[PDB]
Amino acid sequence: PPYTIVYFPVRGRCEAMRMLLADQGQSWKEEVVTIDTWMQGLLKPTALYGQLPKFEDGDLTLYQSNAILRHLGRSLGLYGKNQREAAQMDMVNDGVEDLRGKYVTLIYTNYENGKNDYVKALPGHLKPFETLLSQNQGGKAFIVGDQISFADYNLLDLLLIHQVLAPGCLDNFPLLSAYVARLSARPKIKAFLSSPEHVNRPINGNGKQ
Amino acid sequence: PPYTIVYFPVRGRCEAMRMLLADQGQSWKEEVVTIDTWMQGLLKPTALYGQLPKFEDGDLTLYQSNAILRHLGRSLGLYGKNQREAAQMDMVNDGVEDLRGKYVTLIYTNYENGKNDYVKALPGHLKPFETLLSQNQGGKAFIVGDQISFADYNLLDLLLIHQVLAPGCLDNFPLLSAYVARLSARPKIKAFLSSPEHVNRPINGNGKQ
Ligand SMILES: N[C@@H](CCC(=O)N[C@@H](CSCc1ccc([N+](=O)[O-])cc1)C(=O)NCC(=O)O)C(=O)O
Ligand SMILES: N[C@@H](CCC(=O)N[C@@H](CSCc1ccc([N+](=O)[O-])cc1)C(=O)NCC(=O)O)C(=O)O
Repeated sequence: PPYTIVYFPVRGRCEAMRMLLADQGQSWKEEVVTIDTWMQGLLKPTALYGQLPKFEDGDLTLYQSNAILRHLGRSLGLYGKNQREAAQMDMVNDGVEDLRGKYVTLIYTNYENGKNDYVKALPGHLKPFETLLSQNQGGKAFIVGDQISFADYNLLDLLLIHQVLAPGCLDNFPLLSAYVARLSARPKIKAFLSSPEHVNRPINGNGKQ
Repeated sequence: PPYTIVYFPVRGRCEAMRMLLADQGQSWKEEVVTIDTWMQGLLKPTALYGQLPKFEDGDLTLYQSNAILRHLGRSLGLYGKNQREAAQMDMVNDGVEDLRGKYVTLIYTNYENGKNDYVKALPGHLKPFETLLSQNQGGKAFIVGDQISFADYNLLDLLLIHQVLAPGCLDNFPLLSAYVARLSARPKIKAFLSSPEHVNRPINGNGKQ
C-alpha cells in the first residue's frame, strides 16, 4: 500500500477488486477519471494498453483488471493454500473473465438486438460455477477450497451484475444463489455494498445494465 | 507429471504451452480429440466449461489455456523472481489474451470482411509489447525481466501466428522481430518449430490463417 484505483465513474471491472479491498479491511483512494478528461488524450497514451483500470500499490503500477486481482490475491494471501488451489482459482477466474467478456460485448455493442439470445444462452454459462460449488463441500464454502480468494470476489461481482441483467437467473442455481447471499452478507462486503460510493455508481458506462 | 494435452488437432490455444514444455525439456502425451469424437457428446459434458484444451499434470486436471500456462509457470519456475515480476507477467499475458481473443474472432467469425480492418488496427495492439521490450534491457532479454516466463511463450506464439496473418506486421517493430527470431532460435524451440507434430498441425480449425 497505499492503494489507488484509477478508473471511470462506473463499477465495471473495478467492483470486484473494490469488494476485495473492503472485505480485507484495506483502505484505498479513488482517482475518478471522466470520459471528458479521458477524451483529452493526456492519460490514455501513458496507460500500457491505452485502457483503465489502472492500479497503484505503493511503487507498483498495474493495468489489466485480472492482473490487479491476481496481484491482490498473491500479496494478501487470497490465492489458496497450495499449488492445486492456485491453478483451480485461475481456472475459475478465466471462466469468470470469459463470461464477463460476453457480458461487456452485449452491454456496449448489441444490447437491444442481442439481449434475448444472451439471457437464453446464460444458464449454460452459469452451470460450470454451480458445478464447481457442488464439488466443494456441497457449495457451503467458497468457489475453491475453504478460504475466500480473489476468484470469489470476481465471480461474486459477475453474479451480482447478471442478476441486474436477468432478475431471476439464479433461481435455477441454488448453490450460486446462497453463495451470492452468503458472501454479500459478510460484514465488510455488506457495508461496502450499502455505501454511497458503490450505490451511486452505475454498473456500466452507458445506460444499459 | 506426467503431462497430457487433450485438444483438437490444431495449434490454437495449445501451441504456447507446447513450446513451453518443449523448451523446458519436458515430455508430454497428446490426446487428440476429433470433431467426430466431440460430436458423440460423452467428453463435452464432463469438461468444466464444455471446451478444450483439457490438461493433466499427474493428479491435477485443468481447463482454461491461461490457467494451464500459469500452472506450468508456477510449477516450473517460469513466473519471475518476485511479486513485481509475477504481476507484470500477468499484465503481459492478459494483454496477449486480449489480442488472441480478437484474433480468434477474426479467424472464426469474420475473416474475409474483417481482415482489412484488423491488420490496420494491429500496429496499435503490438506497440505495447515493443514498448515493454524497449524498457527491459533494450529488448535484449525477455518480455519481463531476464529469464524466460510463461508469458514469453504465449507472446511468442501470438507474434508468430500474426506473422502468418500479416507477413510484414513486425517490420515497424524491430525489437519484437528480433525477440521472435531469438526465442525461435533457442535450440529446443527451434527444434520444436521444425518437428513434424507442430509443422503438420494447422494453426486454426477452419483452415484460415
Ligand atoms: N482487459 C482489460 C479491459 C479494460 C477495458 O476494457 N477498459 C475500458 C473501460 S472498462 C468498461 C468501461 C468503458 C467505459 C466506461 N465509461 O464510463 O465510459 C466505463 C466502463 C476502457 O478503458 N475504455 C477506454 C478506451 O479503451 O479508450 C482489463 O481487464 O482491465
Ligand atoms: N477460454 C478458453 C477458450 C477455449 C476454447 O475456445 N475452446 C473452443 C475452441 S477449440 C479450437 C477450435 C475452434 C474451432 C474449430 N472448428 O471446428 O472450426 C476447431 C478447433 C472449444 O473447445 N470449442 C468446442 C465447443 O465449444 O463445443 C481457453 O482459454 O482455454
